[PDB]
Amino acid sequence: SACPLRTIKRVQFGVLSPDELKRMSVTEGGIKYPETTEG
Amino acid sequence: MIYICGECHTENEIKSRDPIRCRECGYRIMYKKRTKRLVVFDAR
Amino acid sequence: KRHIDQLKEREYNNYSWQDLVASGVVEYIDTLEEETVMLAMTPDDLQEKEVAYCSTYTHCEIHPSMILGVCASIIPFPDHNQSPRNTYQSAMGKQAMGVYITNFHVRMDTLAHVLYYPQKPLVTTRSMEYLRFRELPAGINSIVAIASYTGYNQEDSVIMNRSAVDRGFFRSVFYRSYKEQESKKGFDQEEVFEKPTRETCQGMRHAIYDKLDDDGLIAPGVRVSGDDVIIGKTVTLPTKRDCSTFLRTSETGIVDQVMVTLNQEGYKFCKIRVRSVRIPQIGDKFASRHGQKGTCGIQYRQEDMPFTCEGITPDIIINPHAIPSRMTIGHLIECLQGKVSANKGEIGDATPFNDAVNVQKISNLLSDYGYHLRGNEVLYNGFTGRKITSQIFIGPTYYQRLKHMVDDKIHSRARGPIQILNRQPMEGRSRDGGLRFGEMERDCQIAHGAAQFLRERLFEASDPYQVHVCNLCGIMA
Amino acid sequence: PYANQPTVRITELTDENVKFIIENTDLAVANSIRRVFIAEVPIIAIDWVQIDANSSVLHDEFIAHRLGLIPLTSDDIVDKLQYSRDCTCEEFCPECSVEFTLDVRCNEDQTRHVTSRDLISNSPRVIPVTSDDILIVKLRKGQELRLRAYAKKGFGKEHAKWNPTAGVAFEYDPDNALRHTVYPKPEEWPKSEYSELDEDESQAPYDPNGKPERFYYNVESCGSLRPETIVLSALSGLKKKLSDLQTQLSHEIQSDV
Amino acid sequence: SLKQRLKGKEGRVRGNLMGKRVDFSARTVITPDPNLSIDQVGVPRSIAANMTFAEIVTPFNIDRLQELVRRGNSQYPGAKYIIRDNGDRIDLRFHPKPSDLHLQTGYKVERHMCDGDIVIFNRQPTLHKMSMMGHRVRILPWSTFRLNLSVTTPYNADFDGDEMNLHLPQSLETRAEIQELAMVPRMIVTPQSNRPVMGIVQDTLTAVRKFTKRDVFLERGEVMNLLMFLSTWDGKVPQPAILKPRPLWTGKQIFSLIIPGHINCIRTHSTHPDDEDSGPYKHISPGDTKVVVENGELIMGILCKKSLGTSAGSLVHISYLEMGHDITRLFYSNIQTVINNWLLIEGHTIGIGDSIADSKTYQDIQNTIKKAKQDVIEVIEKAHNNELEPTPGNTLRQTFENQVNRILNDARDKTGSSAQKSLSEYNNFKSMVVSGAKGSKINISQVIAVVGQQNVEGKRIPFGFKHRTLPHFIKDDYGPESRGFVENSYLAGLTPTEFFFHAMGGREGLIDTAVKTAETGYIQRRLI
Amino acid sequence: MIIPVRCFTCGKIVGNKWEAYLGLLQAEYTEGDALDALGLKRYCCRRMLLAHVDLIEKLLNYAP
Amino acid sequence: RDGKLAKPRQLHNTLWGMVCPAETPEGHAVGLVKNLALMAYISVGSQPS
Amino acid sequence: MNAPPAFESFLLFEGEKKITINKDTKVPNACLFTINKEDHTLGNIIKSQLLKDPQVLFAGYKVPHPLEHKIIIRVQTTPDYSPQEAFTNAITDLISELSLLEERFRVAIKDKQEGIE
Amino acid sequence: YRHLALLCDTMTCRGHLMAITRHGVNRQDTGPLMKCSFEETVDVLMEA
Ligand SMILES: [Mg+2]
Ligand SMILES: [Zn+2]
Ligand SMILES: [Zn+2]
Ligand SMILES: [Zn+2]
Ligand SMILES: [Zn+2]
Repeated sequence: SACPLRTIKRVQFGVLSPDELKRMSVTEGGIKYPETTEG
Repeated sequence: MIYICGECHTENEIKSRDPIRCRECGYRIMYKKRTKRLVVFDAR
Repeated sequence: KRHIDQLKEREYNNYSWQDLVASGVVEYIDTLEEETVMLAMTPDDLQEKEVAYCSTYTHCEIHPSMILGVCASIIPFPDHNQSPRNTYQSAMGKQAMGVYITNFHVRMDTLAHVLYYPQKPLVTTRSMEYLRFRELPAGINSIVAIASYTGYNQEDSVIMNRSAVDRGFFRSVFYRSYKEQESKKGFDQEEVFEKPTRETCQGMRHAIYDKLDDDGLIAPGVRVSGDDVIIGKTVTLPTKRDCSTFLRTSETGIVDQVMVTLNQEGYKFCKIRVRSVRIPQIGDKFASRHGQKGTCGIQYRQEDMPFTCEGITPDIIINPHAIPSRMTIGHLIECLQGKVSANKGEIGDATPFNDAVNVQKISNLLSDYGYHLRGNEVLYNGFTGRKITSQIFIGPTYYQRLKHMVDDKIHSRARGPIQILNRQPMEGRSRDGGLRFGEMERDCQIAHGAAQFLRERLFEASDPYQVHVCNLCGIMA
Repeated sequence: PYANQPTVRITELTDENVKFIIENTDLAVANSIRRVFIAEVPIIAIDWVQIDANSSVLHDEFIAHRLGLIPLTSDDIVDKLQYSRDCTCEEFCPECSVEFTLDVRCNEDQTRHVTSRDLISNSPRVIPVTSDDILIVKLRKGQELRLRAYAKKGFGKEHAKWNPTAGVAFEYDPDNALRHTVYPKPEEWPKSEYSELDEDESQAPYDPNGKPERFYYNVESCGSLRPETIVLSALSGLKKKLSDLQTQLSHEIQSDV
Repeated sequence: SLKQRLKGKEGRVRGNLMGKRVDFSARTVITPDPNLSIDQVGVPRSIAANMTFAEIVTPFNIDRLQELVRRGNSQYPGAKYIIRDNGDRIDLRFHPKPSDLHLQTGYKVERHMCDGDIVIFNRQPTLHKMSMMGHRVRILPWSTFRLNLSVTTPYNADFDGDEMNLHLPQSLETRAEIQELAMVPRMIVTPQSNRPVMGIVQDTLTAVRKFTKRDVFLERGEVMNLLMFLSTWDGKVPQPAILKPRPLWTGKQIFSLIIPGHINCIRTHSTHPDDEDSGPYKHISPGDTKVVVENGELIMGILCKKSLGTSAGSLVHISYLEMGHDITRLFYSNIQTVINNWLLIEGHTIGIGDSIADSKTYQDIQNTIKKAKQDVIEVIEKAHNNELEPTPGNTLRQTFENQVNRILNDARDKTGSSAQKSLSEYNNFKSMVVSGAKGSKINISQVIAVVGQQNVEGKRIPFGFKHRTLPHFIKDDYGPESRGFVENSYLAGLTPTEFFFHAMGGREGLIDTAVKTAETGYIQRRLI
Repeated sequence: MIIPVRCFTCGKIVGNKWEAYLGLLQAEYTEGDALDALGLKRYCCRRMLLAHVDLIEKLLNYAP
Repeated sequence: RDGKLAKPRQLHNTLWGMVCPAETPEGHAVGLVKNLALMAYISVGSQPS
Repeated sequence: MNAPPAFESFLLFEGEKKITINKDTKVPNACLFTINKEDHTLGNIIKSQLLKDPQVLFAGYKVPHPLEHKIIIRVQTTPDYSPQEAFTNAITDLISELSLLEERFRVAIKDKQEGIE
Repeated sequence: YRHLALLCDTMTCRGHLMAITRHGVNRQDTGPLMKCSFEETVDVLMEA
């Protein structure tokens, strides 16, 4: 809302490295348990 | 409420959560009785 | 002849088809065997000694009219129409409303149509006594005029008399059934018919639950309109979370009868039939017996239709341009033959290869019936009372009412319910979703040069959305 | 710049049709009163049905429809009845309605015809036309029917159950003296009932400075009104339409200032 | 799998990216309406009370909009939402008390679709850009879409249970764009073949031809009644062509008031004898041909499809090139209304008196057919006695079938001309064929004279049975009647063996159309 | 299913002429003469009786 | 139901008297479903013993 | 319910007024009356009477749409006459014609109380 | 005429006869997001 607005001019492809994969992920350390809920 | 047998047409009150069978006929197809609130038509 | 005068007595003689085969006068002939045979079409004409085609005939046909199916042997004089026309009607008399079975009171079918006043034809083929078309007919003999009146019957349409519709013309009814079955899908998840109360049950909407009785079903006789609840079925929550069944939109029916019994696996279930009357209006589809379908354009009262010199207004008016391009001349003889049958009191005969009646013979009879032999008559204009310079061809014909009515094909959407995963417009309870904007429509707009309308239809009128994007990188934020 | 002096002359008169002739008038007036015999003559008919018990073969809206098309004797008391939308009463009152009642039950094994002799009213002025019998439904042993109906007042633009007439014949100029219609072969056409030509002629000779006069009518009746009070109530009804429009007009060009 | 989640048609790349499902759209049947301008459409009240249009509140329309918001979802011309500046979308079919709602500059009311709006209207398959033109709304009682008739040619529509969709622009930029780009009066001439796509059609065409004959005289009352329907009339009554017993006006004299501006054109009528420009009477034309429109008034000639229909150099084409796109609209509408209101005085019909002929014609047609059969027998017998000589590049059987085809075609054509020759001026078939409204010269001869010769796969009826066509002929019969020549007319009826061959021809003619649609649609999609 | 009470075109009352029509065909009358003995002279009012199929007599065979 | 080969769709002459020549649906199933004539009778089988 | 009730064809609403006058500005001495809730029965009876006036130049009527209930009448008279005059003089001549024909009719039916023959 | 000229000019523009077909459109200097709208999304986009 406070931010402006803008167009798109170019789409660049490419494979992403594990570096940014670990850096921008949301669940730090990683998902470990195969069971989703417990109680 | 009140139900009508499908063969002998003898009304019999069936209570909630009760098997569906007639009496004096032993039949298993019941028709609900027509309502008693009145609706009006037009001849048009 | 000895075989005929004892075959017209099967009722109290016990002599029938089987005693006819076993005497060696008829014989079944396969297709392969039919290549080593020489057939004659008709006895009195092909088996006379002369300078003759052949002289070694081996078999003879019974009547050459038995080469037609079931739906194609109800057409009068089809040996006078163009060929593709006979194909259309045979695929069109399969969807004409009538009475379909005598015990239609017991059967709780879905989608049953029934006509009020069916009538049998005035011009019949002789092979209709064997398929019971005079005991369960589908149609009404109407008085048709072929003229251009006010322009509302152009391009395959018909004008029809409004004050004949008010006397029962082509009126019908319409039934429909609904099923519901109570079920125990789980040990605790169990359904039951009961009247859902507002404070106990929760997943209700805003319906009026007063029409339901204590059982949860509507008694027959009430007038159920669109968006009413008819069956109240509550599910117990691991309190009570209610479901129910609502009508479709725009029914305006009347509950006919309610049945309660046990289906195969023994679960209690009920069936409900809804009755609704359908009066002909200006979208409905009407068709003749010769492949002329057409909607209804407008309805005039009796004080406006054109009349004859004794007050006979037509029930239907059709365009003369429908005839010359498709060449259905069988349509122009059954309305000439029909006018003789109403004046004499017989019922006509239109067996195809009998071809007994010459049109002129029939035509002459009409002048004899004081109704000009040309099938032509002098009509007066209904608005101003003046005579019409031309003479109009008028007579009785047999029309049918097809199944496609207009109450069933109208729908509209304006900001309706959408989906959940893709947020695209979805159908709702009012039967009415959106119309697809296909690929070929995306190109007419490009050739037009309309760039705003092309954007609105695809983005603003379908799943608009906003996201945030980073500046240095091009990833969402 | 003024009106005409039309002259009437009656030819026949029965209890179901009138034949007359209107000379010395204009075509537009002789037609505007042909549409009033049909549409705008008031009459009584059933317009409100309520069914208490129907176990017959026909459904409820079938019987409610075969009742409205039964013609009731509307001879004299149509002028005393208000329109139910004008009357200051509630939904219904004996000043703008007439109540009927039917109740039939079949007990013998032989089938039963439910005719119109069963419609029992409260006002002895309006009864169905019985003084054969219209059939309403047939019943089988163990079926019954009972209902209540009211009969309002209206005319033929509402619904085709309120018009009082069967076919209304009308024609003028029995021989093409004006050539309003053009025959391609004038010899194949039967001669009209009202013609005055010889047996070996087809049309009268053309006369250019002519005008349609001497219109011929034939008004039948369904059974509610006499065939001669259908006409008197039409002319008295058309006059009262113009007479009311002249009020609204003079009220407009007076309030122009 | 993931690559399986984004497959082709109905995946995620070809089923939901460019082709999807939209809202603010409706669909129902179409029915004719001759009282509407060519740029209007008729919308029922149940669709119009459902689709909305967001209208920004400005001090120019504050009172009207708060009046509209007083009445919501109950009265028809109302509103059903208020969108204030914060994005708050409140619902007014329920708000307890409406009067507290005070509109303010910047708010945004969600109006009901009223008259004068702009919509987009297309038909089932969209082939060219004329299959989606911008109309204008006009609201009518019953529940079908109503549109004019001269616009049915672009859409390729007809009123036997058809359906069409409409989409409603919500943005003001979108509405403006359509108004000045794809409105239907702006797409009269097409860039595909540089000629008009909309012309006068069947009904009005047949009447326009009869209205402009040399002998059509109107009285005073009828001329006034007709002038009542002109939307571009200046208010003056022209001086009659005949001023004595009664003032009588003429057809061309009234038509000269419909023609806009001062245009010029010269065409011919479809019955112009080619040997008329040779001799004298080149500028007199006894038959009243050679249409001449000089300085915007019809001087001479009968109007037909060659002069009013969708073709190059027509009257509508010239009126579009010279006068513009906003006067041709009035041209169309005036022609239609005036001619219909005269046709209900003149009347039109078709019967069986118009499908029958004089006895001599019956006598002559039989003779030509008997001679045609004689020639076919001669050729066949001569071939058996081996007296035929093949032509270069033809086998004896091919050249024998060439002789047979030649004879059959020639026989049919001579009969057809005889049947064409016997008609009257009052005939109603000739009245729809001459004006070009509907029909062809062949149908007249097929109804009156001879149906002709059937053929499957472009060749005569084959020997389906071993050396036979039916089990009623003798073997190797090569006559005309034994291989498909129907010698009756549709009025005299067909015999069984002819009714079967006719069915065969019709069947093949019916299959080809079923194939054509799919083929052409696919190839056009690829190319585009 | 049952004889209409009014002809669709004229409006003339027909619903009271079905039993008398069967009674005349019962003795010896032709359909052309029975219709004249009842007073039906327009061919729109004769179509009403001439082409009527009476289905109500077959729905009275099912016990209520 | 979509093959464009015409020879299994066109009317054979041998269909005389055993399959109706006029009655067939339009669309994509032209000539694929057919109705049999009025007196056509299908055999039931027996033993050649 | 997408179909209008039958009484809308003749019954006036609350805000409507049956007749409305507007002056045509293209030619002098022209007027344009707009009767509401009406049809051809009344429209045609007026036009035929105006043409019988030797001081009326134009007269016609049209029902602009058969599915709505409204007619329009246009009149133009000589410069020494008023369209509102010619209109009201026409009506009082119809009434003087109908009431006369009713008397001559009621006499003809009682001309055969027992019968003339 | 303009339509015929434009078609038969864009059909023979890159020197050789490329049919308007599946593998005639498959070959030109076009972007990656257009060849993903035609039945080989994933493999060509993995290449990209
Ligand atoms: Mg179509
Ligand atoms: Zn029982
Ligand atoms: Zn970033
Ligand atoms: Zn009251
Ligand atoms: Zn009648």
